[PDB]
Amino acid sequence: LQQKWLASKTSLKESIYTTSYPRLPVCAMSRREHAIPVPHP
Amino acid sequence: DRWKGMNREQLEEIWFTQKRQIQEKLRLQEEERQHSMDWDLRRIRKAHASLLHE
Amino acid sequence: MRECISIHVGQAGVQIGNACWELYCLEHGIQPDGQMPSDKTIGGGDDSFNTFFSETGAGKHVPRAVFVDLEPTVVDEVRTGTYRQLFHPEQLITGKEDAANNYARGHYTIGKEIVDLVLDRIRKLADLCTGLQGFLIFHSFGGGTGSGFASLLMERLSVDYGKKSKLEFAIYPAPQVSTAVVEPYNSILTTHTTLEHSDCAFMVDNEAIYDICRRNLDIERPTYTNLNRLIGQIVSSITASLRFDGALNVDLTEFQTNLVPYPRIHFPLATYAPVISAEKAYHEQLSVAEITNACFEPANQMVKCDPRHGKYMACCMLYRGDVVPKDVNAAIATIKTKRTIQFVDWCPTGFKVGINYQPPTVVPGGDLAKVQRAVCMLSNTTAIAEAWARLDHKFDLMYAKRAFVHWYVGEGMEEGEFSEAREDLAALEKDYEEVGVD
Amino acid sequence: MRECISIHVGQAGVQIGNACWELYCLEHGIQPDGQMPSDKTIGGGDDSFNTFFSETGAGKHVPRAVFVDLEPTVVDEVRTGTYRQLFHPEQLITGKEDAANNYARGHYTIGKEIVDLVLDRIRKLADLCTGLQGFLIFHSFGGGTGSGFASLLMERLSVDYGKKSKLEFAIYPAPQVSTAVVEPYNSILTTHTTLEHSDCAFMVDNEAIYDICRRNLDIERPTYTNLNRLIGQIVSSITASLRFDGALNVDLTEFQTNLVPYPRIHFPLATYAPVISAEKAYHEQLSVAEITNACFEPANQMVKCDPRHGKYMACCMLYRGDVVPKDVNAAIATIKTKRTIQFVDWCPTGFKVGINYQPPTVVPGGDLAKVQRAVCMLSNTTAIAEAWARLDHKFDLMYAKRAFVHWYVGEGMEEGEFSEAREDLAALEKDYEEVGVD
Amino acid sequence: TMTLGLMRGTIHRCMKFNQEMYVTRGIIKGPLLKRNLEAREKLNRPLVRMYQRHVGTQLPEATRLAQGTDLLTRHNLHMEKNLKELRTTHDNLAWGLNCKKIGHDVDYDVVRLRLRQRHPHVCYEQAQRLVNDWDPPTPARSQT
Amino acid sequence: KPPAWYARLPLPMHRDARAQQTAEVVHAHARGARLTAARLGRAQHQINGQ
Amino acid sequence: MREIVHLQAGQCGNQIGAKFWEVISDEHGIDPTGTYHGDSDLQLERINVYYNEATGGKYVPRAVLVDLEPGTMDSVRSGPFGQIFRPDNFVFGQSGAGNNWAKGHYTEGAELVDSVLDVVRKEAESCDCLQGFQLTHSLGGGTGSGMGTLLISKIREEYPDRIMNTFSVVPSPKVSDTVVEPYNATLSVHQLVENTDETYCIDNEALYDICFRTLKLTTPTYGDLNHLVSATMSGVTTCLRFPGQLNADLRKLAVNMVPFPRLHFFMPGFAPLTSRGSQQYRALTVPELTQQMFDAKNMMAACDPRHGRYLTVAAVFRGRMSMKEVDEQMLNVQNKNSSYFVEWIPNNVKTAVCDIPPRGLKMSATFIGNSTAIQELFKRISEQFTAMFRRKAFLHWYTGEGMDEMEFTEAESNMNDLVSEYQQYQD
Ligand SMILES: Nc1nc2c(ncn2[C@@H]2O[C@H](COP(=O)(O)OP(=O)(O)OP(=O)(O)O)[C@@H](O)[C@H]2O)c(=O)[nH]1
Ligand SMILES: Nc1nc2c(ncn2[C@@H]2O[C@H](COP(=O)(O)OP(=O)(O)OP(=O)(O)O)[C@@H](O)[C@H]2O)c(=O)[nH]1
Ligand SMILES: Nc1nc2c(ncn2[C@@H]2O[C@H](COP(=O)(O)OP(=O)(O)OP(=O)(O)O)[C@@H](O)[C@H]2O)c(=O)[nH]1
Repeated sequence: LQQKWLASKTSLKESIYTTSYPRLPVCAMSRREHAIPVPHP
Repeated sequence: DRWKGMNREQLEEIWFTQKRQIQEKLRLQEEERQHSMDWDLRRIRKAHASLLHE
Repeated sequence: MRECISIHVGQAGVQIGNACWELYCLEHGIQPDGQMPSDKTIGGGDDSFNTFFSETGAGKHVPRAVFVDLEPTVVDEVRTGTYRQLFHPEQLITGKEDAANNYARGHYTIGKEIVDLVLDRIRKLADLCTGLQGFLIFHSFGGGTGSGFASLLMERLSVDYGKKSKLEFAIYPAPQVSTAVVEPYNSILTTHTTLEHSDCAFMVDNEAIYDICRRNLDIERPTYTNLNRLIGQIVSSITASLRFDGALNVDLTEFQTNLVPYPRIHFPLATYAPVISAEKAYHEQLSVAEITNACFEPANQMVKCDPRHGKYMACCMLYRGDVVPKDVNAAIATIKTKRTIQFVDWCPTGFKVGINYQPPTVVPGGDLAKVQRAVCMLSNTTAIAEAWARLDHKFDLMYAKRAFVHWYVGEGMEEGEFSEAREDLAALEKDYEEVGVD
Repeated sequence: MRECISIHVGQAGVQIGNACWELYCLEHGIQPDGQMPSDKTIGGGDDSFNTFFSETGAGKHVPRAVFVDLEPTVVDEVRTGTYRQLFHPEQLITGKEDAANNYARGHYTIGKEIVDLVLDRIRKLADLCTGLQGFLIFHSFGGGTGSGFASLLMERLSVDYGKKSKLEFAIYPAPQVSTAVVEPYNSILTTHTTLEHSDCAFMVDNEAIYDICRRNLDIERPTYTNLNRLIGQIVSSITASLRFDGALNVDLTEFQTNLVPYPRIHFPLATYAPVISAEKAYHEQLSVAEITNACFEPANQMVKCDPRHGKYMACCMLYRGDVVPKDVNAAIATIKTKRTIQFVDWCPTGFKVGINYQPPTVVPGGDLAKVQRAVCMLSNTTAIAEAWARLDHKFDLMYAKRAFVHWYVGEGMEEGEFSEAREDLAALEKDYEEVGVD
Repeated sequence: TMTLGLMRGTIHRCMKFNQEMYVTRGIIKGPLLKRNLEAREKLNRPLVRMYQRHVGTQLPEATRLAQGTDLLTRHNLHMEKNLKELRTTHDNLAWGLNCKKIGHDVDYDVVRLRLRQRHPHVCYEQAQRLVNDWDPPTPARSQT
Repeated sequence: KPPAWYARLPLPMHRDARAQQTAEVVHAHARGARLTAARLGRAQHQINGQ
Repeated sequence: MREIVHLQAGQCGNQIGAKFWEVISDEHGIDPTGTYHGDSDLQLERINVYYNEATGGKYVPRAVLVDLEPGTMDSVRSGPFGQIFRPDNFVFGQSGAGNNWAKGHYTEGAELVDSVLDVVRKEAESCDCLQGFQLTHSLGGGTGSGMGTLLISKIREEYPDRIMNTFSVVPSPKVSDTVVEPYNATLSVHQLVENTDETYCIDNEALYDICFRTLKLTTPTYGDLNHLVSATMSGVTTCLRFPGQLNADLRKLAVNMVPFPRLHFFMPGFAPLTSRGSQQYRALTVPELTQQMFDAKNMMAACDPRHGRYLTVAAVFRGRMSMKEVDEQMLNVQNKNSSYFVEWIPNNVKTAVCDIPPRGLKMSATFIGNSTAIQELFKRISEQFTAMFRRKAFLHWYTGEGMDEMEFTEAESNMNDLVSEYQQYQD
């Protein structure tokens, strides 16, 4: 509760799309263990 | 009769120079902006002096 | 091969497709640059992306979807985002004028000189495709721009492409909430124009989506980020059969063969069972039995329809994750023995099962739980005629008092088209009534 | 051998040939001085230049072209340019008096005393040549000096040498833009005079050239530099068969035999498919299929004609770059079987292919793309008659109220073959529909 | 003026018949896609030709196919000839409207200037300086 | 219900109806042939008897 | 792209236009000199709806100022933002109005409408494709009504395909200062409803009351009142300029507002009005907003629709909000107040949310109202009109101008029709 108390935004001129959809970390990415693995043609 | 096509090394040489071409195209804009705004500054100063004379 | 094209008509239908395409890259290895790491998956464009993305010799995955919009604000704004470099520039079909919520304005005034351009886009996408099972049409019934422009283009793509499937998805008008009183007018206009062309139309309502949010997800103040995420999960699940495999694999063609009983009516209902918070999933357990009960729990539907006021026809289960047929076949048998579950006597069996071993994944910075066993509850019931029932006694009022007609007759319509739809509707409920009678 | 002589008539036709020879020097690496590097390719004039340049014992690549103009300004400007040392001085045939946009003034008043001069140039060019398959005529229908001057010459060129080809290239009059109103006068004078003598007359229209540029090349402010480079690349592509070889080698004689069906009408239309911007070429890929769709896409034609309002007779494509016959013959098989493309049923096949291995290159200071698979689309259709149909109704009004006749009757004419011109034209449309009539 | 309202509705209904008959053309000239064409059992269904077998003449389905295409093309010509005339007539009525309206408006400002000088005040010179300019002359002459 | 199907001529849904208007004749000859297949098949059968 | 050209009419709009534009400039952060200080990309990108580009990053207001009295022009020109305005757009007359409607409608207009039409068409050709126009003036204002009725008429045939927004203030019901003001309003409103499509109705007495209700500062300036109406007028314009999922077009709004053409007169509603301690005594929540948004004291337009019923209601929400609270607030108010709407139309709410907050506050909104509360307005002017037309006081001037009783007959007869029109639809 104490940190949120400020409730004073720094960059108020932010579109939700920028806030909602920023660039996600690279290391948090899913691996295709069994997603129809067809290395052969 | 047997030529099987180019190699990618040419294609990498291909893709690069367009990246260049865009860059000098970008500065070509920007410099003209400078060239254009110079004319106004010349127009500003001559008009200013004209008001001095008036 | 097994690929499709997605259609996103209406600025309402573009942020949802944005989120869906954000979600899709979160399992396909995709970086925001447009390429993999040094790991070898690029080529002629043939891997898990080949059904979804187009990663040609250039190495950049080109999504197989087109975002069409008529107000440049959002589309230019998303053209400045994070994945905009992936998005093809003029696949992001923008516009400079709106439809004023007017279906006809979006169908007659401006759609003429724009559809030809997008017709060029689809053919250049159609030719590069190989199997192209069908189309994924994302729209909205109460579309300010989704309504009118879609109807013309779906007509145009129907006449030139009358054999492949067309998948329709629209936010259904809220039963009690109306941000615009002009919404019903165009909504019935959309329905009557689409009943004879649309293949499979799927509907959804945000209110009970929000009701879920503070019931089990326990969020009193969610957002579209959550709202867009969950439908993106829903469409991700139905598309997992293309991406992954399972004990048995199913395709959209089987869905349309098995879900729709009779012509005209093509309006089933989807539902995702394991909708729960992370902590609730943490110190509890998931198995087929309870998620089966949850997916058939009437309050878990995003649709305001009481199944006990209607009767079931179909129920399609798509189990994505680790499961065995034993408990599946055992649990459904118990569900058949359930007496509250009221299918029509016409159908002895109505269960379409799709098994997929891929465990559904979380999204970074997400809100969903940690799912190993998931299922999408695709079903059709007679408890839906009330949705068309509520809008007619709505609509018949305003048409009698002919509200806002000066607007529509102002830019070039007449009342006959409005007339046609009402008995078309009057045909719909009686058909719903007649098929409801056994 | 495989050489020709180029002719550039009209101060409109002089900057274009300047640009074309500028383009031509790059692929051969011609230094502006006039000589190769210390590399050994000079001799008696027998290498890639032997077909185009005359790099004789002097070691200076002398182009086999003649620039003729009636006003000294531009020619005196270009002879102060960069490659003026390459150009032969009196091959740059200059003038001091204009034709004032008048066809007959450039045909009677001054052309008499200069035609003997240029006839000296051609025969002195004729003697040094060996095979000299034909000639390259660049003019303009709205020729202030190009129209009248070339008319007498080509007549004199027809009578003395009727045993070889004459290739005609002019900017077609803009259908709705008219920078001159005597342009309909001199234009119809050119067409009727040329009909029985011109071997192959090819036209282009600038408006759609502009329309392409801000469509795909994305330049809202081009110039002749870009405009002339486009057409300069067009003539470069058709001359690549002379420059390099391919899987098969095709020649203008084959072009003539296989393009013109019957007497008079010898007016196909060229088109270049891979006209795309740089960055668009960057994150996208080129192959035979889509350029084949693009080449037949109606908006890619620089002449305002609708192929669905006409019917096809012949189509000649010049594949420059790396292609395999497998995708070529397969793609055209789809094209031949295409429903919309309405070939005349008189021709079962109408396709003439020219393969060239050499990839098309860019020019320094240019704006084109870097094409590995290019094609020039030579085709003739019945959708062209509307232009002359547009021409006549412009002329029939003007001529009835006989504007500017005092100008023409002033210096030695009257309205006589202004009449024969229109039924010569009226012959054209009736022939055009009769061949259209199956 | 009452007519000017009336024709629009006629135009609105007249135009609508045209659009779906172009659609009706598409629904009778195939989907214009050969490479998807097969899935609908390429016209002549394999079953039909193997049904032919002993053959002995064939189906008049091609005959109705030709006939149906012929009919719709005919109606296309009929309406287009009728359609083109309508816009020309409409604009003439639209143009005639403008001439009528402006005519009285210019004519209107005549009586009013008189009463501006009946009043007990006003004398000679005020009239003549303003005779040559009482309204900017420029009778609006469809100015643009 | 007013009687509507008389002739007019516009047929927005026409190919599909005609397609099934092939279905009766294609099956029609099949029924007749099997009658002949019936009489010929047994004929040889008991013929092989003696 | 679609843009707007503004008109400053009457001597009231001369103050209003001055305040309205400086609010926009301060909103967009341009200094009074005109050299924009690049700080916000979104407003940098959506200034072209109202402003063109001048040399050196100066943003020219595409508005027209018109008057007859030079002193008001000099005062606004000598103002802090007269420099950003153009002498090209300062069209004025060589006469004093006497604030005669007819003189401004027939006498002085004749030699000035030509000039202003050239100016606007030059400005019209300066831009590509307008949404339409908006005009700031007064219905009881002698010069503004006189020219406006002329100008709105001429623009109609010139461009009948755009938005003819009108911003007019209703004079004080208790006192009008101008005794011929009831004559002026009756004359204007005849052509107004015939020419207009949208009309904002504003009264000064409520503004004084609002100063009493919440400002609590005893003596304000009329510019402060202009600050309020500019803020209200700015709020509705925030939709077009700003991003966020709210469909902004006034036609998008108007088709939601106008079931019948005669519905042109609309009533505003604004966002938190805050007193001296309540700036830091307020817990800014959508409930207390929505509560304050539908307050019988929060209105400023004419009077209490408590006497009547609610035809159409639309509110735009400017700031960081969400679909759920605005939805439930609508559910709350619909259940709170169901019967006092009309049974003719339920679900009469139109909701829009602008995600971009203003400068100084975060959670804001704006409301536009169309309720059956105009009956008190034109019935009031009816008794005033009939009483003065009972004995034809102050009539010799207009006869001197060229006026006779006949035009009043249809002017009031059309007015009487609207009285019965407004009543019979609701009643
Ligand atoms: N699909 C979708 N709909 C939303 C979202 N947020 C709100 N909505 C609702 O969806 C509807 C969108 O329909 P329209 O407003 O007609 O969309 P449009 O036709 O593309 O044109 P616009 O009015 O400019 O948006 C609105 O009425 C909202 O009630 C969202 O994120 N996605
Ligand atoms: N070929 C060519 N044509 C151009 C160029 N620039 C403009 N044009 C068009 O070509 C036409 C020029 O024809 P003419 O004016 O008759 O040229 P001319 O007969 O040699 O003599 P002039 O009248 O002096 O120019 C103009 O009408 C332009 O529309 C260009 O660079 N090359
Ligand atoms: N600018 C301004 N106008 C005010 C103020 N107070 C009241 N008003 C009214 O605003 C109205 C509109 O101004 P205009 O239309 O320009 O005035 P007008 O046409 O010359 O006619 P008048 O009403 O006599 O001034 C006037 O009628 C005034 O009554 C104020 O403080 N400032």
